[PDB]
Amino acid sequence: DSISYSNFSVAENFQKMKDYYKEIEKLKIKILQLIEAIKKYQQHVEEL
Amino acid sequence: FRLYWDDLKRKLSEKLDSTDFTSTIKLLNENSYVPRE
Repeated sequence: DSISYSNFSVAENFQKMKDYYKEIEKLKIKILQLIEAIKKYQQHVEEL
Repeated sequence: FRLYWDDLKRKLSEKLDSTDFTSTIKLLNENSYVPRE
């Protein structure tokens, strides 16, 4: 009966973890586009 | 025969000493009823 009682808190916490890890993925794609922007800036400053 | 007050609170106390509220409270928290909006 105790393991059954923990269900509502455990499910919501796990759902939250899923939400956050989705946002880590979004910041990973964004951070790769940022490093690409840095390198384009790097060749442009060499071109000035 | 008739029942006056001081007999009747005694009868109520004799009824309350028997019952068991804990099993019913655990029954209303069973997996069949546990979310109910």
